[PDB]
Amino acid sequence: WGYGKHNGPEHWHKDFPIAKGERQSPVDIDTHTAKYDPSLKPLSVSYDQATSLRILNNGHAFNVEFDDSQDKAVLKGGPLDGTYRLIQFHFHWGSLDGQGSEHTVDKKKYAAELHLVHWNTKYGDFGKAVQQPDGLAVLGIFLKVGSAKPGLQKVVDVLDSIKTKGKSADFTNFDPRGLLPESLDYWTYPGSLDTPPLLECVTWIVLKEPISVSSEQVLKFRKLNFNGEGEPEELMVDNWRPAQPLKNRQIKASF
Ligand SMILES: [Zn+2]
Repeated sequence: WGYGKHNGPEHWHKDFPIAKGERQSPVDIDTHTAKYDPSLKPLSVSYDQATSLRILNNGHAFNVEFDDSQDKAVLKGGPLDGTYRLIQFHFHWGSLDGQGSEHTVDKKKYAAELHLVHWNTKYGDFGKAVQQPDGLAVLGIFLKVGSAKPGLQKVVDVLDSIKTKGKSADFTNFDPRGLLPESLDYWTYPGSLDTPPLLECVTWIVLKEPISVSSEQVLKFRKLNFNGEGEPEELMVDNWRPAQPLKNRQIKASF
């Protein structure tokens, strides 16, 4: 599985049949259809005590891993029940500024999409969490091209070091609060993982407000490689999945 013509998202159903299930992600957010739910509590992002460990190139994206052995970086409130611990964050981008986000807003596509993954502490670990309908909570943030993102430069500067698949690099003292938009207004719906095994155990929380990144910021993302070191070079671009059928599900808004 990958994002090429032969192993791309239209092919995943053969090894991962849930690809055509009832609560697949991402989806298109119809803002005129989304229902304003007054019983939605504000989001609670506690990341002041976050501890990053490393960054790695897994062949489909790069991940910034966090120590989730304690309630250091948590998400609670909103539509969630209980505490969700930050395990890792990764992005999805395109070959051009015209595409890259997974979620779409009235069919509008952004340059990239940031996903913060959290698991419900009730289930003890991530592996058990992914077996429950309320197991994960993903915080999604849209990226648009404009001004540089002061807070994103640290990540940007380390990509040279993890250019190929399998590579990883120590990555401590990274503060995720630097990637957050000003407003925490959101849309939420029940969905799945965006990559196989595409388990249908996520509570998506898509922030209304995008963060802006500079052209040169995004450009460094485009220099990554899908391939392992010593194999033909295949640039890591368009590592995003096409929007899926809502199928009855309803999208709620906190505004
Ligand atoms: Zn993702």
